[PDB]
Amino acid sequence: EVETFAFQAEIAQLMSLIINTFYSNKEIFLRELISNSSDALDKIRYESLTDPSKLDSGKELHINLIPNKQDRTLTIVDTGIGMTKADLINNLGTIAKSGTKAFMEALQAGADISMIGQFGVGFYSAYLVAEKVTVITKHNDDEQYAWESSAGGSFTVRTDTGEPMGRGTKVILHLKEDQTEYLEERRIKEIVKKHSQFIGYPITLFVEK
Ligand SMILES: Cc1ccc(-c2ccn(CC(=O)O)n2)cc1
Repeated sequence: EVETFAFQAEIAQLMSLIINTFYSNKEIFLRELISNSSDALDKIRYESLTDPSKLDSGKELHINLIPNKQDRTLTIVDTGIGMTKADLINNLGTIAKSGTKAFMEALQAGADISMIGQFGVGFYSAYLVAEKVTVITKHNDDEQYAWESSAGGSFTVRTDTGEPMGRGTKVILHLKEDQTEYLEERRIKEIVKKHSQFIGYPITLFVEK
């Protein structure tokens, strides 16, 4: 049972700008997704300070980067707070309508796409490199869900029957054909060292057979 939703017009406009603007510095998508994971991990950590049972769904707070050249996917996994179904539908837990408004004003007033995270909509930078994004998520207060979008104005949400996650979020980037450098170990390591050196959770880059 799959539900299909229209993006709000402002979010569809954001996504088309990300996909269509000529902008070479695409590697910042990974910094933005790692930053979102860190924020989600901070949230569950804070809740656990007054209620240890919040970690019954998993005590480890970490970020995993999983490249898969056969599937042409890069997956970013975190064990943060996760998202409810309502969060997924409401722009993956963001205030994306107001954030987009500000971001697009900044772009006309000098800024560039790399600054997207300052507007709370850094998730959508995934579309710099991915033709399709799948988000699998599990929040303590809800069931496990899969969100997916290839842009084009719509997204889907369904209950996820796949491998149970415990708690957190998995962002699966189905990479564009010309963006496979982001599956190479040395390239990922370079990006993490350049942009994510001060993230306060372990970031493990998985290797492939
Ligand atoms: C990730 C990203 C990439 C591009 C933009 C952006 C902003 C304004 N434009 C179009 C223009 O050049 O006027 N494109 C925003 C975010």
